[PDB]
Formats: sequence, structure tokens, C-alpha cells
Amino acid sequence: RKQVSDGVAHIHASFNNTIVTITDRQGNALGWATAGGSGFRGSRKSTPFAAQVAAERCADAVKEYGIKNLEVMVKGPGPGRESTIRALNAAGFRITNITDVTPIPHNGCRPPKKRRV
Amino acid sequence: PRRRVIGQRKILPDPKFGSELLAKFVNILMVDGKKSTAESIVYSALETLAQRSGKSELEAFEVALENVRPTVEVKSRRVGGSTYQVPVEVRPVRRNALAMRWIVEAARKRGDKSMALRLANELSDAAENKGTAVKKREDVHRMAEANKAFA
Amino acid sequence: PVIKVRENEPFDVALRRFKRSCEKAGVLAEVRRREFYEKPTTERKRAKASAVKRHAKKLARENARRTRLY
RNA sequence: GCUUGAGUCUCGUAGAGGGGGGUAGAAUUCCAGGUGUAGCGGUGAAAUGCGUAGAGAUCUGGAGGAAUACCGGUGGCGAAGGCGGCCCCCUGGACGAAGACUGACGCUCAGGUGCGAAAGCGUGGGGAGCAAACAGGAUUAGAUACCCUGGUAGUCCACGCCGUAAACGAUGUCGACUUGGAGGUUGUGCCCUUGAGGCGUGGCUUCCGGAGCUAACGCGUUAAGUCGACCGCCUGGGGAGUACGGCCGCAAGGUUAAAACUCAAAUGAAUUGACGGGGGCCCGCACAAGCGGUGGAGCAUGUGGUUUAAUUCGAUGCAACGCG
RNA sequence: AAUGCCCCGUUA
RNA sequence: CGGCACGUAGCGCAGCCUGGUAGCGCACCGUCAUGGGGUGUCGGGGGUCGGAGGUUCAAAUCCUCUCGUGCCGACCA
Ligand SMILES: [Mg+2]
Ligand SMILES: [Mg+2]
Ligand SMILES: [Mg+2]
Ligand SMILES: [Mg+2]
Ligand SMILES: [Mg+2]
Ligand SMILES: [Mg+2]
Ligand SMILES: [Mg+2]
Ligand SMILES: [Mg+2]
Ligand SMILES: [Mg+2]
Ligand SMILES: [Mg+2]
Ligand SMILES: [Mg+2]
Ligand SMILES: [Mg+2]
Ligand SMILES: [Mg+2]
Ligand SMILES: [Mg+2]
Ligand SMILES: [Mg+2]
Ligand SMILES: [Mg+2]
Ligand SMILES: [Mg+2]
Ligand SMILES: [Mg+2]
Ligand SMILES: [Mg+2]
Ligand SMILES: [Mg+2]
Ligand SMILES: [Mg+2]
Ligand SMILES: [Mg+2]
Ligand SMILES: [Mg+2]
Ligand SMILES: [Mg+2]
Ligand SMILES: [Mg+2]
Ligand SMILES: [Mg+2]
Ligand SMILES: [Mg+2]
Ligand SMILES: [Mg+2]
Ligand SMILES: [Mg+2]
Ligand SMILES: [Mg+2]
Ligand SMILES: [Mg+2]
Repeated sequence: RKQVSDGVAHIHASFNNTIVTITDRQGNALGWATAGGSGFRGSRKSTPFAAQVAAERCADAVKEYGIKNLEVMVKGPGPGRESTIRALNAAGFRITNITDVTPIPHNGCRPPKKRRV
Repeated sequence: PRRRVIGQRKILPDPKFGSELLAKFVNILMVDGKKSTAESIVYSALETLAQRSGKSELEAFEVALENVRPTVEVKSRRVGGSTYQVPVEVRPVRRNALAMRWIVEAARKRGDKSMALRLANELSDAAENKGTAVKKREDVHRMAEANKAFA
Repeated sequence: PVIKVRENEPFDVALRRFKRSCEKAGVLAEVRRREFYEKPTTERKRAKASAVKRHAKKLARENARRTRLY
């Protein structure tokens, strides 16, 4: 397979789970990991440690492509916003940019009703 | 307790070697106040373990305690709408006491003939990384690692 | 909230900068707001409650600091 | 006859005021395609559900509907309901300045007329998201609910109907008088605007509070204070805003509106306690951290029950049961 | 950021 | 009028191909929980197969009859 030194890390942090997808600048994915497949289900899925483990696993998976420079694009709220980026830096990818791509509607579709727990 | 922290009480070291650790071990092993019997048992088993594994009683005892020593225990937090089995580090006195307690419990469970023999066998097994003591230590380590997602 | 790590910029400092920029932008607040629909009456009532809370935190604390305690 | 009330004219000011037509960005959904593989979603935890027929994630293009983040502010407008991207056309009202003008033309209003949130109804379109009804999965003793996954009317548009809301400031409209303080917004006169300034003068509005009023809470120049004009409404609670009748409406139902019977209370404000699966602080072997036990066995003792002629009487939550 | 629950006969 | 398929713990259902047991759910009993109940926790008793006959070593279990049961059909004039 081909090798690339510049890539993007799309992080999708939800209130329940966290997704990490490493891709090329053209959005062509190379590898992904999730806190739900990293061994944490239910109450441990929505934790920053599981997010960092998922980031480590995604790095190990995409290791084949030999990536050095990496720009992170984080979306959605949740614990997996900073711990995963820290785990990436630990794995040793040269962070370049840290962007927020959280979809903020301008008073568009109305959200669902409130939970009366 | 709620109000205040307390001061620690003094424990007299053993006469045979002067180890406060051994004094605490015999105080844990004793029952119904039979400190003489506890001292006899512990001294016999320690001499046996020494003449078995070479190095002196102190070295054998400390290596066994180090092999049985834990580092991370687990506690309940009950913060809000969810209960958490959070893992937390252990302090020296606590881990020494837990090691001694697990060792004496394993000795009691062991179905040998004499208590001195039971204790010596358990200590040797712990020194060579065997026995229900190190078993429970590994179990609590695994539980802490599993619940490592809480801090 | 896009930031670019500068030369010799530690990753931790870049993380602090990102957190501060996201705080100034208020993305998590907007997300928590838009997660569930709020009736217009509920929104107006919450706004008026916050307004009276601000009036209190502006007037009563001052009028209380004007006096002593011991 | 008069101009002080009322109204007209000139110049400007602000405004989500109303109607109609276009246009832009984000975002959701869906369709097609590219990378890529084992999970996605969701919950307190799960499952239904979506996925190897390649989901989720990511990237590109396209289709369509709804609402316009930041501005945004106990800010503004409107009689009320209510009104929020930007641009254009039509349009009503309010205010400020100097003068000119008509000269009581004014206020209120039973009937009557019109407007009137949302839901709902009829016809014809449209339909992304949300979501009554409905289905399934959970919780539960049960759960026709809260929770989760989907989801139809409806929410949207045009034309008509409905005419009700805690449609509230729970405070009818108009005019006059009555100490103050701190603001916000919007005009305007003067001083050098020497700056966002200093001196006033009008409209609207927010909070506090004085006399006074009020059952008290509280209102307090925007009065719930002192007065005047007109209208609407009330005469204990339930029965009952119900029945019959009348009018309206396609319908749902709307408006006017009793009686018999029954009770001796119902009710509002505040006060002292108690309680709260309300909040804050603090303590106790209360929990936690440990040791030793009870409940399993035999026996002693008391109790209940049963039996007996009697099996004396009493104690019989914690605070009775090796108790008198 | 919101897993257990429901009930106490009459008069005084 | 014939015929088909039932009869099992207190109740509703298993067990019938296998002839060589009698289950399940609720309920019932005792203890713990509770201030006292319900909910809930545990530990327990349970019927012995509708009734007769014979087959067989042995029958809820195979058949023969009989009871009570629900159902299915009485045609064409
Ligand atoms: Mg949800
Ligand atoms: Mg005038
Ligand atoms: Mg778009
Ligand atoms: Mg696709
Ligand atoms: Mg697109
Ligand atoms: Mg706003
Ligand atoms: Mg106004
Ligand atoms: Mg004249
Ligand atoms: Mg409507
Ligand atoms: Mg319609
Ligand atoms: Mg239609
Ligand atoms: Mg729903
Ligand atoms: Mg259902
Ligand atoms: Mg839905
Ligand atoms: Mg009304
Ligand atoms: Mg009214
Ligand atoms: Mg009028
Ligand atoms: Mg007035
Ligand atoms: Mg008045
Ligand atoms: Mg009054
Ligand atoms: Mg009336
Ligand atoms: Mg009456
Ligand atoms: Mg009526
Ligand atoms: Mg009528
Ligand atoms: Mg009251
Ligand atoms: Mg209390
Ligand atoms: Mg309290
Ligand atoms: Mg304890
Ligand atoms: Mg007695
Ligand atoms: Mg006693
Ligand atoms: Mg009841």
C-alpha cells in the first residue's frame, strides 16, 4: 500500500461513545477505532480513558501508512475531546492543527422533546 | 470518623529480631489474646522457612510480603446518578497489613497439619509467587485495571 | 475554533489554547442547549429568572457588603 | 363667542408593527458514488432497531421541507392575540420642535361589528425534523405512563370555519392632583459635542421605596393613594358554567343560563410547629475500614400458640421476650 | 449527571 | 341422532411416540425484610393421574367399557 506523512484525525465524541477515524486530506479513510470495540461497553464507553485507548488502537492500526503530521478535527461533546488528542500526541504524531467542527445549526430543525426522567 | 483524625498507638517490636513488622504480623495472627502461642507459631514457621530457603527470617518474610504486596485497591464512590468502583492507590501501612492478612488467611485455609507448617508453606509459596495470597493480589490488580476508567 | 501550533509550541500549551478558544466560542453550551427543545414560554421564563438573578447578584450583595458581620 | 380638551398641516426619529414576492448560510434527512471494516445507536443498565447485502465514521455532488445561531438586551413595536435572517413593493400607528389652523367636534358604551395563541374542521398541495394515536423493547406486583427504538394525523402553504386559553399585570376605559432614588430605550434645546461629556426638556419602560391604602401579602406618579364620568361583573360551597330552551357552527362544541337536592362550612393572607425521595452546615460504631458473633447443631431460659382442671397475673415496636 | 416502589379502617 | 378429544397438585397448564418419573406457573407453609402491611428475599408441603376391565414383570402412560366436558355434523323431499 501507499505511504503518506500528512493526515487528518476526525474525532466524533458523543455523550455515549467516541469514534476516531484517521484519513488522508481527501477524506479517504485509513483506519478507525471506537471505545465500544476497545472493550468498554455501557458505563465505561462514555469515558475519556476509553477514548484515549481507542485513539491508541487507531494509531496502531494506521501505523502501516507511516504517518507523521496529523491535524485533528473534533466534533460533538463528550469526554473524548482532549484525552484522545493526548493519546495521539503520546503515540507520537506531529500535531499540526486542532479544529472544532461541531455542527451548530442556525435555528434549523427543532430538536426532540425533553426527557422527563 | 467524622470529627477528627486520631493519633497512632505504639506497638512493641518483637524480642527475637526487633521488627515492628513482625510484631504486627504476630498481632494479626494471634487470637483470643494468646500472644505467646502466636509468637511460638510465627517463630517456628519463620525458622523453618529460613532453613528451607536459605536467607534469614527477615529476608524471607520481607520478600514474601513484597510478592504479596498490592498497590491499587478498589473502593465505591456513589457520586451521582451512578455508582462507581473507582481504583485508588494504597499506602505502605495499608498494603503491609493487607499482605499480612491475606497470608494468615491463606495459612488458615490451607489444610495442612500444624499452623506453623501451614504458615511456612504459604510464605514459601508467596516468595516463589504462589498461593491464594498472591492469587487474591492478582485478582484485585485485575479488578483495578478493569475499573481503571475511573479517576 | 481553529488553532495552529506554532514553532516550538508544546502540545500541552496548544491544548490549553484550544480549550480556551472553545470556551470563548461556547460550542458545548450551544450543544447542550439545542440537544432538547425548549418551549418559547419556558425560554422566556428562564431568561427572566436569569435577569432577576443578575439583578440580585448586582444589588443585594453590594447592599450587604455595605454593612459588617462582626 | 374663547382656546386650555379633542383633531388637522409642515420636518424628522426609532421600531421582530402588518401584508406580498424573492434571495443567502448553517444544520437535519434522503439519493448516488469514493476510502474503509466490525461494530453503530441508545440507557441508570439493557433490548427492540440499524449492520458483513458493508453499517457507523469520513469525503464529493445532488433533491427537498422547516426555522433563521451570534446581533439578543426584566431591549423594541402592536388595542389585544402576538411579532425575530437579508432585500424589495404597499401600508397603519407612536413620538419629538415651532408655528399655523377648526373651535367642545369630547369620554364611556347595553345591543351590534371586527380582530382574536394553540389545538381542531373542510377542500387542494407539501412533507426534512419533531411528534398525539399506534407497534415493539425495557421498568414494575401491574405500567393502557414516565424511558428507548420507529412512527400516522398535525406541525408548513392558499382559501374558508371554529371563537376558546393561567387570552394574566389574575389589576376595565378616560381625565386631574399627590414626597423620591437608581437605571434602560428613544427624540430635542443650550454649553466650547474641548469625549464617551455639563445644564435641562418630552414619550415608553424596569427595580426599590416614602405618605396613604390594604385582612395581610403587597400597590406605591405606569397606584391596589385622593377624586370624577361610563360600562361589565359578585352575592356561601357542591349541584353547575351543568340540564332544557334560544342563537351560532359541517362537526367538535361555543354563548345566554337555572331548579330540585345537600352541607355548615368552603375560602384568602400570614403565624408556630412537623414533614419534604428540597437546599446548606454538624455530630453519633450511623456508614466506611477491621475483629468477633447470631440465624445452621444440642442444651438453659423467656415468650406466642396448642393442650390441660389449672397450665396464676402482668410486660408484649425500637423502649417485651435470662423482663417483674 | 439523575434504577426500587405502593399503602395505613372508624370515633375521639 | 355418531365421533372426536379431553379428564394430572388448591387452580391453569405439562408429562401420553415412553410401560419401568409425576413436572411448571401461581397459590399454600416457615423464617428474614417492614414501624405495620403489599412488593421482594430464601427455605418447604404438596396430586400420585375421572372411574371400572383385561394386556403385561410392570400402565398417567395399551386398549375395552363407563361417566362429565367442549366441539363437529342430522342430509335430499
Ligand atoms: Mg434521546
Ligand atoms: Mg393638542
Ligand atoms: Mg445547506
Ligand atoms: Mg455513502
Ligand atoms: Mg453534502
Ligand atoms: Mg437570544
Ligand atoms: Mg409599547
Ligand atoms: Mg376662530
Ligand atoms: Mg393552527
Ligand atoms: Mg388542515
Ligand atoms: Mg391534507
Ligand atoms: Mg416517543
Ligand atoms: Mg407500547
Ligand atoms: Mg423520531
Ligand atoms: Mg374565559
Ligand atoms: Mg379573566
Ligand atoms: Mg372605546
Ligand atoms: Mg389614571
Ligand atoms: Mg385608581
Ligand atoms: Mg384592594
Ligand atoms: Mg356572567
Ligand atoms: Mg349557590
Ligand atoms: Mg354548556
Ligand atoms: Mg343548549
Ligand atoms: Mg392557604
Ligand atoms: Mg425535615
Ligand atoms: Mg432538611
Ligand atoms: Mg461495618
Ligand atoms: Mg404468661
Ligand atoms: Mg439482659
Ligand atoms: Mg388501597
